[PDB]
Amino acid sequence: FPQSAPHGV
Amino acid sequence: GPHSLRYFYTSVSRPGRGEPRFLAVGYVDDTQFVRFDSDAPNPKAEPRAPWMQQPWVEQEDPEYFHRSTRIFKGAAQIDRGNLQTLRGYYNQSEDGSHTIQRMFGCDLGPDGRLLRGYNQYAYDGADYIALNEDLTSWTAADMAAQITKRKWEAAGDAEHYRSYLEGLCVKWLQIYLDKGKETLQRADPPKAHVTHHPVSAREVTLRCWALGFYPADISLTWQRDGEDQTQDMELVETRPAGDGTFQKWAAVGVPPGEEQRYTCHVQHEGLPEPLTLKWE
Amino acid sequence: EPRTPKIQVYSRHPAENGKPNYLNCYVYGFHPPQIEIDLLKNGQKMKTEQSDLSFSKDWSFYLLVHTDFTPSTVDEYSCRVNHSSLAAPHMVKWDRNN
Repeated sequence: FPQSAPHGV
Repeated sequence: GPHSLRYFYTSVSRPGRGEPRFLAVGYVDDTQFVRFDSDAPNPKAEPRAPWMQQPWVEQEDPEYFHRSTRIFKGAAQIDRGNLQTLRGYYNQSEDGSHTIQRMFGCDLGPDGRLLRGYNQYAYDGADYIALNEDLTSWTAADMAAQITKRKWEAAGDAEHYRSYLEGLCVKWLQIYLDKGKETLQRADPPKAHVTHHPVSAREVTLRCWALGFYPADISLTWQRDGEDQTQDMELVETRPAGDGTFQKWAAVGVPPGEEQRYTCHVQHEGLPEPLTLKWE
Repeated sequence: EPRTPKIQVYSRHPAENGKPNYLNCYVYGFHPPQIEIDLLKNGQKMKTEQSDLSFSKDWSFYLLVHTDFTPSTVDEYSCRVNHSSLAAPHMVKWDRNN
C-alpha cells in the first residue's frame, strides 16, 4: 500500500 | 523469515516531448504485485500478481485500487515539481532529460514486527537524500540535497513517513504474505543439472545450471577436491525465467578426464539440504 | 556519466529444435532508463513484451523483454540493445548453452 511525500524536494 | 515491501518510483523529464512521465511498481520480496504509468490513457494502479486478482482485496478494502491510484497520481504530480526544483538546485539548463527515483518500504523481522524502514532518493542515478534508520534525520549526498534536508527537517516531514511505516507499511505487508502465501512463502527449489561442453583438447566446460527457483537468493559454486574455484569460474547474474522463477549458471573449464574431481554446490532456502552434483 | 547495460539472451526452458519456448533478453545495470531492446529473428524485429521498468539498490534499471519462439537449425535469434552508454547498438546471439 503506497505513500507519496508530503512536500516536494 | 525476513520479508520486504518495496515501491519503486521513477520520473523522467523529456524536454520538448511533453510533461514528465512517472512509473511506480510494488514488490513483496522478489514478486511484483502492482504498477502505475502516468502515460496510460485513464491511468490506474493495476494488479500484476494473480493473488492481487481475488475477492479478499475487496473484503479488506473495497477502495484498494482507487486509493493506490490517488496516491500514485499525487506522487506523479510532486515529482513533476521535484524535476523543476532539482534543475534550479543544480543550476541545470531546461534542455537535458533528468531522472528522479524513490525507493521506500519496510522489512519485517521473523518476530513479524518492523525491522527497518527505507525512504531514499536518487537524482540522475546518484544518491540524493535518504531517511536514516533513526527515522527523524536525513543524509544529504551533496549541497543541493542539503537544501532538501534543511526544508524537510524544519517541516518535520520524517514524521509522516514514520507513521506510514509503523501504520500502513507493516500492516499491508502481513496482509500480502497471508493472502499471497502460496506464491510468496511457498519457495520452489532449484532443479539443478550439469552440462558438458568441449572447447579444445585442453578444456571441457562443466556448467552447473539452477532453474525454476524462488526466491532469487542462491549460492552456486564449483569445488575441485573440496577447494572453492570462485576466483576461476564464470558466474552470470541471476536472471528471471519469465514465469516468476529465476535461473543461474556457474561454469569451470577443466582438463578432459578430470570431470569427476568437480562437484557443483547448490544452496537455496527451498532445498531440504544443499544439493551436490557432478557431470552425468 | 551513463552506466552500460549488461545483456543475457536465453530461453525459459532448455532448447529443443521444434518445441515452442520463450525467448528472453534480460538487460540490467543501465542508467539512464531510456533504452531500445528488440528480439531479432534472422536480424528482423519480433513482436515482444517488456516488463514494467524497475531498478536495483544501486539505482541501475533492469527490464526483461520476451516473446514466444520455436527454435530451429535454420533460424538465428538475437537481442539488439541501444542505450546512450553505447557507441552503437549491440547485438547478442541466442545460444542454447547461454
